[PDB]
Amino acid sequence: DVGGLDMQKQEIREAVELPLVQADLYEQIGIDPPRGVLLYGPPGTGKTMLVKAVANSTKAAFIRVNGSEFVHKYLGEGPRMVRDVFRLARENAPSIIFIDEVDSIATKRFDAQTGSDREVQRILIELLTQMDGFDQSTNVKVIMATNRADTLDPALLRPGRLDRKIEFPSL
Amino acid sequence: KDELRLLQEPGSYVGEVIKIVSDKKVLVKVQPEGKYIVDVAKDINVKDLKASQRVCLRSDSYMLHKVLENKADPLVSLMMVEKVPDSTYDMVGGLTKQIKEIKEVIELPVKHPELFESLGIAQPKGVILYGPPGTGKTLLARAVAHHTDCKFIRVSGAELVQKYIGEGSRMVRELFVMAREHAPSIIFMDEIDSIGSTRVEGSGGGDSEVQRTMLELLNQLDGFETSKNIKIIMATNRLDILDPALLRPGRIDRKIEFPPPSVAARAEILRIHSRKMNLTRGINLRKVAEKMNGCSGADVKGVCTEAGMYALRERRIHVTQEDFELAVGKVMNKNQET
Amino acid sequence: VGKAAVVKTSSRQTVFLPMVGLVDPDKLKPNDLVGVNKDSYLILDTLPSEFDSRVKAMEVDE
Amino acid sequence: FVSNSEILKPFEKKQEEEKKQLEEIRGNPLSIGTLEEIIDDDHAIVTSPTMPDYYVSILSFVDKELLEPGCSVLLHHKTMSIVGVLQDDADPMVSVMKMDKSPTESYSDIGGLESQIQEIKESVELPLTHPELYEEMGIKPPKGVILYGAPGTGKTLLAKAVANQTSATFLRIVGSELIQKYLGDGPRLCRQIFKVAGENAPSIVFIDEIDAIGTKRYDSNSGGEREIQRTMLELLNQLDGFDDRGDVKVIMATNKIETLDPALIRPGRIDRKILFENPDLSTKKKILGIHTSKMNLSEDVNLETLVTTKDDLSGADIQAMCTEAGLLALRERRMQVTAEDFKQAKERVMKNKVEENLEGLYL
Amino acid sequence: LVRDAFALAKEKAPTIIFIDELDAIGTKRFDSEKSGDREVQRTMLELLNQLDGFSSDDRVKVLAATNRVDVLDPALLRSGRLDRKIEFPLPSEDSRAQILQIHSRKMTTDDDINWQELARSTDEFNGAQLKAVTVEAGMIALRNGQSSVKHEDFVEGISEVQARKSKSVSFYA
Amino acid sequence: LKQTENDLKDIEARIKEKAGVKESDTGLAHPLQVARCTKIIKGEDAKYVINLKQIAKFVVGLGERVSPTDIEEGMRVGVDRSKYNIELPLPPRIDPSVTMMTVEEKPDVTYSDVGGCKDQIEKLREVVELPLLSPERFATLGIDPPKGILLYGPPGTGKTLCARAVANRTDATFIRVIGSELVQKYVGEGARMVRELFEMARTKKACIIFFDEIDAVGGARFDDGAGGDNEVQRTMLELITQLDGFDPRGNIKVMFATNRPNTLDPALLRPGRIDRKVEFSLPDLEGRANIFRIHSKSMSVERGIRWELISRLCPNSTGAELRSVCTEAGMFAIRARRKVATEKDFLKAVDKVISGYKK
Repeated sequence: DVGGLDMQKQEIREAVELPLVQADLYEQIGIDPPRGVLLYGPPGTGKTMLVKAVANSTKAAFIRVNGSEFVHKYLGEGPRMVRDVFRLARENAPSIIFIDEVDSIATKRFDAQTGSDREVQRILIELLTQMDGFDQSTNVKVIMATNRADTLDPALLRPGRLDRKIEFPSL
Repeated sequence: KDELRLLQEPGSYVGEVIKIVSDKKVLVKVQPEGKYIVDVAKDINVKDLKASQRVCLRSDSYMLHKVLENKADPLVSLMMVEKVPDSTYDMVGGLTKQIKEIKEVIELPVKHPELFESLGIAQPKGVILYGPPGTGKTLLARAVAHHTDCKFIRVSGAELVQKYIGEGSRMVRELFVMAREHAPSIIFMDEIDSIGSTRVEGSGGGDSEVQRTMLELLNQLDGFETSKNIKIIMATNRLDILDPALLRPGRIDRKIEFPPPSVAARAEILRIHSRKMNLTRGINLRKVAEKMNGCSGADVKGVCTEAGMYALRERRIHVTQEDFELAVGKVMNKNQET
Repeated sequence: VGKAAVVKTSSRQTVFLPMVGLVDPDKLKPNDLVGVNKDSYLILDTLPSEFDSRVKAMEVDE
Repeated sequence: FVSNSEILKPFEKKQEEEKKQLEEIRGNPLSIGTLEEIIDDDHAIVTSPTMPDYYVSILSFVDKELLEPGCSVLLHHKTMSIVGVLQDDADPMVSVMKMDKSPTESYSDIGGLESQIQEIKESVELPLTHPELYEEMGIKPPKGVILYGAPGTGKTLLAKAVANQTSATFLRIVGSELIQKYLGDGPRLCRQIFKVAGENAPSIVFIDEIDAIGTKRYDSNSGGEREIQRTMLELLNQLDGFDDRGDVKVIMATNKIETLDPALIRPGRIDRKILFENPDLSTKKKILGIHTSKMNLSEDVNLETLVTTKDDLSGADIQAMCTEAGLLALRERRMQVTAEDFKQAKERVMKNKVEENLEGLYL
Repeated sequence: LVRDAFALAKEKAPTIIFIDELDAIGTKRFDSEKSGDREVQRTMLELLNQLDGFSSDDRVKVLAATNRVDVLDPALLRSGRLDRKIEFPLPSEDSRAQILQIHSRKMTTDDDINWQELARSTDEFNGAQLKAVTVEAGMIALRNGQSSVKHEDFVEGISEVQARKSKSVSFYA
Repeated sequence: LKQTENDLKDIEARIKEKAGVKESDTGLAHPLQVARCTKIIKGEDAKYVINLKQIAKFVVGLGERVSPTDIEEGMRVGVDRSKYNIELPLPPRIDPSVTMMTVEEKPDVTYSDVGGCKDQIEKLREVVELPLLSPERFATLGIDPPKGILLYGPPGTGKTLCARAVANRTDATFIRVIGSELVQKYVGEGARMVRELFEMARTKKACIIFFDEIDAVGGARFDDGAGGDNEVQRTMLELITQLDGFDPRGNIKVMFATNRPNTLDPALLRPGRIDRKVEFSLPDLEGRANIFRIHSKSMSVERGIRWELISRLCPNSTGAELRSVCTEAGMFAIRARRKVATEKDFLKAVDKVISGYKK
């Protein structure tokens, strides 16, 4: 529904429609299907309305897991809820988990906070366990959209699991 | 006939035997309730009940019902002990020193404990993984338990640490009691791993509390339990938030460092994917290794994924050599950034 | 909804029951003594004010 | 079997018409609870772990003097009456309680610590073995012991070595488990420690790895707890109230005593402070002799050769060097470690296996 | 208690309701914690209904007193509710002379005391703290060997005569 | 005797278990720690029907009835946490708390570790020693001693033997109540224990009521001030209504002990109840010398030593740190193998405290 996406339209199908439908073609190549895609740029441009419209084409379950979500004062349920979502996503192949503003998750601890927020580093345990912990297989689409990040290296970057790195054109 | 018998059963719980009484009773601890003296069943021996023995008690009359097999089975969050999972040294391998150091630190003491006992020396029960980011040793941990016919145990600090009082303790004591009978196994701990495969870079506030109730119970295996064949696989690139005294024996014994992915090391790594991948004729895998510098294990799987993308545009099940030159050019600029 | 009342006893148990003519909407109010059943927890009739939970250590001087 | 058949067996044969039948009157449906108040009217208060508080009666089994409030007794299922008394070990006394008999470590296996052996003996072993030294002087030996250093060396070996010569059971109590962050559980678990060791004084109290109760901070946050203030302050009353000739000692280990309450310290109750000392030349020699006894050494391996170049590693780290020397022997497939393995082992243990590098330039 | 204080207002012809330490239930700060403990929030909710019960009745009054004021509630600022801010700072020099005069009348003295002269030695005292000064001033009579408390016993007791830095540093050390 | 008590379950216990259990458990229901009743209809007068459990709480209306002996059926009757109406005359005051209460009339403690504390005694001479000796002097003064006296200083030092030294000159009764033991599973133990303290203080004049470790109680706490249960919340009532209003200030006195004043209720710190704040300093050269000479009587030493030079090298120390000098003096004599502690043993004991602590 938005013009100028022709560059991404070729990158979306191969990273979304192919691994959830045509992934058998990757078996003929000999590589595992991509487990996700990285996004760059502020939300609202080819991110919110675009990704939600792709799930209708692939007929998959669209689940919103953001960086500012699952935020509460009980220690350990944040990663525990992450464990329950991806566990159910392994049984149902047509599932899509979109991540908006991953820099909230990608942030690490530069200081000891004592009380209040200790949860900065816990939410990366179960997120990486279901991605970097296991082998390469796609039972779900994990789309990580990076808003603003500079010195943060959670290891979510690089083609370890997710495949394409998409940056919104500034021109 | 079995319908009326099973469907009318009120149900029965599980409890641990505390002590035996000469009056033909027994004291069994109940988790939702507490220690309660019940009556020994007519088909169950009162003398055969030992301390911490797993038995079944009926919830109707609140007495002894049956006796189960003795094992440690507390609340399980990612604690389930598996056997020979799916992994291999071929996929996560490709380096000579990487696999060779595993044989000495792991394979020798676990399979043949009499080698170190014949010389009157201790055997390493732990290892610390090293090397630059993008190793892939996380899946290698499953290969250690698969090929050695041992039991794989994954310890995730996220599920064992909760805000409720005692969760940083009980959940750690669950691993302590489980490791007594299940000792012939392999334990892998999370949240400490800096090596770049699964990297949380430690935790400042998460490891500032439970560090006291965790490391003390792990050292009691050799001091108190005195149980062997227990392998603790830990990985960190730096010691900061954890105990600086972990360098003592019984916790950190041997240290295996991941060699730099040189040309000779990455030459066999490209031969790993080429077995599963479909390639054409005339492709030089050694020349591709010379085109990059310091390519990690994550970038090798990335450039092979990029090479498969150009093959889909050509509608060919095989990846031509022309697609590799286009794939290597993309991974070099991708690895150069940040 | 309109003709039914929602009562919560000291037992941490909320019982949804339709209102009866023996009780009035103005007589049913929070922080009040409303006699109910011990087993079924059913509203019967309101009680006069005797123990209001006066919150002692409170200075009352006329 | 032969003596008990002609002695103990005929004793119960004449009472078989009574003792056999009269013991079955109690029945198979019996329960357990905790006493509260005991009077002479044959009525008391019993509480099961499910908290069914009842006012019941007392059957005639033993006199009221043997019924102690707070101890587990044998009850009945329905009537909940008191038919007798049982052992108090069913009481959830201490969360972590482990009695280790005949500790393996001794004074000869800890190396060159003999300077600290005669010092720790005076505060623990000396009043147990020879209390008359403190009795003729009219003084009370120190009950408490403060430990420093790292676990496995000064916080472990020194604890298990003193319990060997005293012939006392090693009783380990986790320091972090002493605080349940609940009101009333702090002083309860502290009084039960001296109760199990206070009857015949069979064992000695040992506490190790305190990162928690040692530091209360100012608040229930930032690593401290409010229950630590009441637990440490009440534990002082248990130190002064506990009095013996030294058959039972209390040894606690902590990294820093500055965060401790000066009340619980109470100098003169704890006269013993063990500071971690660097191993001397004789420390490594005593560690090698144990492993080199079962490990055959070549002709080029001597005692002064291995101790020539050393960073003064502790008694535990020297054990890791002998294991690495044997690991290289498995590579060459031989059971006798040669001199070429120790040269490569000392470089791996003190550098690769332990990262120090000895940063210089005044640091 | 909002309805309990209003229940006594029915029968009794006049009423004045007081609230001690309003900052407990009156200051929400940046936190919603009134939702955590609902006894604090619903107390403020019942006030809005009771303060609007009688608009023109002068026989129902509600007052509150606390240390400071942080959070403002314009919904509570109006005629018929708590509005005008009346500050009660520390009494001045001459303000404490009349308070100490009443305290001297309750006890037995020589009646030679001039309340205006003793107000010069008092610094930052409230009405409650001046009551403790009169107790410490009578103890000077024991050190001076007097059956009663004369005017000279107050001068020595009103200065410090408690704790502080005492005699450790005096003159030149 | 063994076989005689075995068959009593079939004979004597049949009546005992019927009257002691079946009657108490009748209708889903002599120290009483528990009471319960389910659906009891009795015609206002002796109605009761009170469930001591926090679940399904009951009240009693329709007038007022006073029956301290037997309210309705006898048997199970209780109050426990929440006091309802006419159930006051029969509170469940039974509890084995006798191990907590320590009552010593006219203590014989003069100077042991308190040698040199006469400075703190002068602080307690006017507001404590004077009224407990000649209370009629305050009639001509026009004022009276304050209600309470607050103690302050190092934790676990000066709050024990210093309080008994003042009671010696006044021949008063010293009652020490530990505050940490006031907190138990029974709700209201702290308030009920304070009630019996004023009851015994009215019978005998000139008594000292001391509260040890008030930080565990205070005026409010989490389970009482911030909680729904009432224990400390009802304890403050006994320190206000009884002491201030009913009890005269001369005969009955109250003293606390705390590490910090801010740990208490600011309502209690206001004037009218808690006024005198006694700070515990450390003994001087003369005070530390008189403590060592007393401990040297029970410890074998040399007749030619000097206790003045021993306390001179050691700086200001607490009551425990001074006793440590004498106890450690015998440890150095073990190395030298001597039956008595010479002067060199005390010099090494002081350096062990200076170097080993550095506080």
